[PDB]
Amino acid sequence: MINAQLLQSMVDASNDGIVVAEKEGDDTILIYVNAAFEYLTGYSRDEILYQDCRFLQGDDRDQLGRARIRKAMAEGRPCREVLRNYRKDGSAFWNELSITPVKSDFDQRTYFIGIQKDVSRQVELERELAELR
Amino acid sequence: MINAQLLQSMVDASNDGIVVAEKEGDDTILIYVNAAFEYLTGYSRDEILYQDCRFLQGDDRDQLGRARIRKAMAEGRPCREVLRNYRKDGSAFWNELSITPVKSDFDQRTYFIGIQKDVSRQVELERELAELRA
Ligand SMILES: Cc1cc2nc3c(=O)[nH]c(=O)nc-3n(C[C@H](O)[C@H](O)[C@H](O)COP(=O)(O)O)c2cc1C
Ligand SMILES: Cc1cc2nc3c(=O)[nH]c(=O)nc-3n(C[C@H](O)[C@H](O)[C@H](O)COP(=O)(O)O)c2cc1C
Repeated sequence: MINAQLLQSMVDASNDGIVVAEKEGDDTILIYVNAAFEYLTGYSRDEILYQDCRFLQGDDRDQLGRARIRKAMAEGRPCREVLRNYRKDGSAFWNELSITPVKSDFDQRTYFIGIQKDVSRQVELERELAELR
Repeated sequence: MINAQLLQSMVDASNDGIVVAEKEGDDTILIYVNAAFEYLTGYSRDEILYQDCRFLQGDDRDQLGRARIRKAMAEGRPCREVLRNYRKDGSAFWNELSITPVKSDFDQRTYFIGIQKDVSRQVELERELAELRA
C-alpha cells in the first residue's frame, strides 16, 4: 500500500540526481530538482530553477553529446549520454545523463526526466586501464 | 507543481533499483519495488513483494553488512554496504545498498527506502587496474 508522500520520499532518497524539465522552444527549463542534484552540482534550487541545464557545461559547449540530446528531444525519445559538467565552485565531473520523455496526462504536454549519475571514477579507471593496456 | 505521475515516472526512470519496506514484527517486508530492481535481481514483482530482502544474499552468511544493517535498522539509522547478491539464473553481482529510515509518519509503522546500485563493473575494472599496477 503506497501513497504519494512515499513516492516523494523515494525520489529524495535517490543518489543519482533527478530533474524535471519542460521544453520552451530551443531551451528546456528546469521545473524540479532533487537534493542529490544539488549536492552533485553545488547549486541550490532557486539558483537553477527555470533555466536550461546548459550552465552545467560551463564554458564547454562543443561536446558531441549535445547534438544527440537535441535530436532525441525532437523525436520524443529517451537517450543516455556522457558529458563533462562543472560544479558551482568550478570542479569538473563526468555526468551520465538519461533523459526520459514522459507525457503528462494532466495537460497533454511532454516533460523530460533527467537522471544524473556521477561516473568520474569509471571514466578515470577505464582511462587508466587504457594507459596500462 | 509537479504531478504524482511525474513522481512515479521519476521512480520508474531510475538507474538504481529502488525498494520500500515496512517494519513487520521483527522483519522488514517489501511493500514496493521499482522495475530497475526487478531486472537487476531477475525476480518479478509478484515473486518478491511482501517478504524480507534477506533472499538476495543467497548462499552466503551475515557479514559486517547484515549485522550493521539490522542494527542501523533497529536504531532507525541510515546505512550503506556493498554485498554479493544473486539473480534468479544464479548470476553474481555486487550490490551497493543504501538503507534509509523514513518518517513524516502519519502512519504508525516505519518505512525504509533501499537503493540497490550495481557496481560490479567498477569493481572489476578497479581490480584489473590496481592489479595491473601491482
Ligand atoms: C531534463 C533534462 C536534463 C538535462 N540535464 C543536463 C545536465 O545535467 N547536464 C548537461 O550538461 N546537460 C543537461 N541537459 C541537456 C541540456 O540542458 C540541453 O537541453 C542539451 O544540451 C541540448 O543541447 P543544446 O544545449 O545545444 O540546446 C538536460 C536536458 C534535459 C531535457
Ligand atoms: C528497504 C530495504 C531494502 C533492503 N534491500 C536489501 C537488498 O537489496 N539486499 C540485501 O541483501 N538486503 C537488503 N535489505 C536487508 C534485508 O531485508 C535483511 O536485513 C538483510 O538481508 C540482512 O539480513 P539479517 O539482518 O536478517 O541478518 C533491505 C532492507 C530494507 C529495509
